[PDB]
Amino acid sequence: GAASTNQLQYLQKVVLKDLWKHSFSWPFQRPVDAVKLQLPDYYTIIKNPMDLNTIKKRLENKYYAKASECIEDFNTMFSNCYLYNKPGDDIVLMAQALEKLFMQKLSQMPQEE
Ligand SMILES: C=CCOC(=O)C1=C(C)Nc2c(c(=O)[nH]c(=O)n2CC)[C@@H]1c1ccc(C)cc1
Repeated sequence: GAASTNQLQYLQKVVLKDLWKHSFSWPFQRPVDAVKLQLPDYYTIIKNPMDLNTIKKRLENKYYAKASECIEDFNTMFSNCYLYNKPGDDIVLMAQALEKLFMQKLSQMPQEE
């Protein structure tokens, strides 16, 4: 069947790779194991966990019909961090740096019609 939209191809081939390679990506690479990571009440507060590997697998397996739902998963990743943690926390600065890069790469995505 038809390949994914040109925007989803960009998200997979350009955006995901660039965020993964950023030096601050390591907290965001894999699903949060809150017990192992000593994060109390994480699953009570964060009802929709999301991470880069999950997004990667979704892109590789045609989970998304269009780019907006993939963009929303990247945004849930960042928002989960902002909600659970506190202003001034180093992890928040890390998420903010990845999010700034994300916005930069989205601005270079091909335009829809
Ligand atoms: C025993 C665990 C050691 O801490 C880590 O390895 C962490 C991981 C993987 N992830 C999260 C942590 C957190 O405090 N809050 C979160 O939301 N996450 C999930 C994204 C902590 C952490 C990350 C980075 C900094 C600078 C500080 C703390």
